[PDB]
Amino acid sequence: VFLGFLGAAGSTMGAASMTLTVQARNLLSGTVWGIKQLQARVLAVERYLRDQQLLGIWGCSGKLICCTNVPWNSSWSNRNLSEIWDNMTWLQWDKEISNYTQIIYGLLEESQNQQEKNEQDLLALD
Amino acid sequence: VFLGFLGAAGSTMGAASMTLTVQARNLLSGTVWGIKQLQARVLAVERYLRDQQLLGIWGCSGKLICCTNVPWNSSWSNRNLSEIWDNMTWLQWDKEISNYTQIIYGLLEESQNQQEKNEQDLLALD
Amino acid sequence: VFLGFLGAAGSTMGAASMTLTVQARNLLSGTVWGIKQLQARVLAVERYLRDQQLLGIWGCSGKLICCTNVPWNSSWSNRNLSEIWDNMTWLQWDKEISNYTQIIYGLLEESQNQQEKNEQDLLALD
Amino acid sequence: AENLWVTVYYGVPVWKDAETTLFCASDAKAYETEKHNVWATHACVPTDPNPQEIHLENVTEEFNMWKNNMVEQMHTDIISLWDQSLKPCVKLTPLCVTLQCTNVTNNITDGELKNCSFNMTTELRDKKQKVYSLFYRLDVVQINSNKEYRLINCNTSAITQACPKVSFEPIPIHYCAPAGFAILKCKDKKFNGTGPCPSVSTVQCTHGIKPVVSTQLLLNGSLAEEEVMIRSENITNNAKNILVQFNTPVQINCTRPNNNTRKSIRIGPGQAFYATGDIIGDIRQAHCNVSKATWNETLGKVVKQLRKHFGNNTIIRFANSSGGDLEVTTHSFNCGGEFFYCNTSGLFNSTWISNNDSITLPCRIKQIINMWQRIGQAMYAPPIQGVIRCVSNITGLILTRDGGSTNSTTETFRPGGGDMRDNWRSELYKYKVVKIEPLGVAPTRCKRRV
Amino acid sequence: YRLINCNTSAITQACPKVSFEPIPIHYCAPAGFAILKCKDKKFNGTGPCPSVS
Repeated sequence: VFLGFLGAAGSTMGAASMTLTVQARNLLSGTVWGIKQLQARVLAVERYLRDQQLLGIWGCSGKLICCTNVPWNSSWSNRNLSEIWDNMTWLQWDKEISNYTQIIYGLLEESQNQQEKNEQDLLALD
Repeated sequence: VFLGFLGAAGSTMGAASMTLTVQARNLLSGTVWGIKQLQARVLAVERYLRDQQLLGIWGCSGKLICCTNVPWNSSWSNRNLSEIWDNMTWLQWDKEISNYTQIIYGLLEESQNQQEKNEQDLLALD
Repeated sequence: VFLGFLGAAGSTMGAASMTLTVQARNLLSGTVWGIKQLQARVLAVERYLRDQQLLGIWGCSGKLICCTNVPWNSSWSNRNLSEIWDNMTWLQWDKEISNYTQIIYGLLEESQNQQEKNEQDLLALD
Repeated sequence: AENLWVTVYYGVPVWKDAETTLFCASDAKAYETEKHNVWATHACVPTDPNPQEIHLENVTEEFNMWKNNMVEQMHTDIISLWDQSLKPCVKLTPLCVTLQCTNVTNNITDGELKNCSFNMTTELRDKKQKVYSLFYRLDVVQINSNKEYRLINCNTSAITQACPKVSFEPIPIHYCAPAGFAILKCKDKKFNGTGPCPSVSTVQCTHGIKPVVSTQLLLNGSLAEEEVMIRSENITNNAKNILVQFNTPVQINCTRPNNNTRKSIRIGPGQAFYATGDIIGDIRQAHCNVSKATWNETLGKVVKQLRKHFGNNTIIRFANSSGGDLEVTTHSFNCGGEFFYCNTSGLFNSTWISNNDSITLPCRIKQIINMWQRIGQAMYAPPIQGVIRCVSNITGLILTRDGGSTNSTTETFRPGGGDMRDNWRSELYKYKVVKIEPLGVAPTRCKRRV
Repeated sequence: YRLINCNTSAITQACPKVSFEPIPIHYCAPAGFAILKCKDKKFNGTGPCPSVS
């Protein structure tokens, strides 16, 4: 059963974290009456290089999955684990972080690799 | 021995995996008529990005050398290793993959890193 | 403290190299007259991806701050670690490295990772 | 041990054959002919002042002087170059009026030109202009008493006048690949145009050629090496136009020996016309002189490589072109801003079996032309103040042959060709395009960690 | 009389639709370049600035 591209749309987050090489493989994928092509393609790598940009500055670089060393600040709508992975989808998840992801995202970058990668130049030297 | 860019185009593959970086220099080399260069340097990243994305998903991430975990299932161009790396150049052997190079990579990105990057958080939940 | 962008120019090298995760966030983000901005951004990523390759065709693979195994030759403004690293500013320290930064990277890919990651190969094929 | 694997190396010397878009280079001293862009240099990157050439060994590739698609792009590059170097300047629509033409102001001793009158619109709109000019018998045709002519193109299309600064003598240029692509050169001496080339080098930037609009002959370009070149598309097909690359250079020196005068004609508002003023003094016709020594040996050198292309014992004949248009019967080439057409009869005229001074050819001065078969555009080349001269190493040739004939007894060879695509094949036989694919693959015996 | 460009030039009338009041514009720079601004007030142009911005 190979459900296609984003075929794990309305399925559990765990199952929808399987095909991480399906919604990221073809995000690059290897006169007039021609302005159309040369215009639209200038947007393909703008919303792809942004991802090749952000993973590198997080604790990621290596593609697909990669964890972080940051406190999940419990001011966010924290929920029970058997009520998250066991049952939620990647389409119901992102609707919640909507109202405050502009306050939420100022951490992974501002906190972890700003210090958890400055514990490495508080490691390697003397 | 250092004989320049593409200087080892047709010698033994052992002597040809030497200069892996000089060919990694001129993949990016940095009204009207200005259109003649603007549509040319656009296709410099296009010869680089294709491999930046492929190696990133893989166990390569970085460039140059990169081992992989794909069995050369003997139905492919089964050869002696001396008949690959000792008696052939890059041209003489990339000839042999061509019969099956459209089959080898239903694996490297599709059967390796699709699954070998989701046991990194069923294992890493300790 | 999250001051802003690049206030530490006449400030010490560590206080400069402190915020290694601030300057890399807003560079991509996500007819005529519509052409001068167009000729600006495609020559603003060919150089960026020239860097994406260099961090991979060396041994670093990842992103941020990598150290090297190169003779910081004595002719290059030698003060102590504490009279360079724990003392000076990139206004007063970059004023001393400039005239000979072209000799340092006549090597950064030549006799090392070109031959080094190939030493990984003549090793791992027998 | 022995069960093979898949091992990745990036930056491998591996490429593929594909065709795409290069970008211009043009030295930095060739940057200096200007004239509001002679050809195309604007934001163009100047040639890397020393275009590094990297010699290759154990490298093979099939080159071709026929299906090559660098001929394809080049043949429409120079068309629109010509088009865009024309399309903001002066229209000459009021110049499609009947011209009173009569044997030119001389004391006879025929003349070829005529002293021709007409009306014209000046700066003010309502008042017209009595003024006369001088045209060649090819610039006008008799539409139907003193012989009445029109501009020969009125029966066809609309025309234009060039901005007079544009210098038309060909200018050297180089060719560079952006990154991700490279350029290969076929540095061999006996290359039969089909099959494996013997010697390849690669560059980011190539040599310098000149856009020489020359039918029949080739000049200003690239000589051959050692024994004179006898190339063909396929040596058993006479309907294909045949190309030659000389080894010995034949030195030419075309000249229009008439101190020309240029007239300022107000035909606006703003617009102007540069008319052919009165020729200063003695009357001579344009021509091209050629040295006798180097021609006599281009005979014997070329000849003995043709008995190597058909029969060691036969008879070989040369004759001129029987008829068509002046581009193929005469030598078509721009000399100093205007196009010359020299009667090529004295050359194609010889008989060959198994075993101090100068000469010249008479050339017609042509100013209006409808070249490049760009159906819709002919135009007028502005007059050229002063005496014109133009020299060049004669370099190539286009010609044909007969049919079945009496076999082994004899055979004829005549000039023609014309189509500017086989002229681009005189330099493009040794150039093709590649794209770089740095990600190779190999089965060693190794693997990566979990 | 005649119009004055007639002894020299051609001429074109603009559209009366197009208005011509000065409207502000910001000049921009992409990934790799920027524009400096020395915040000196008593600034006679030449030299290093004490509190460069």
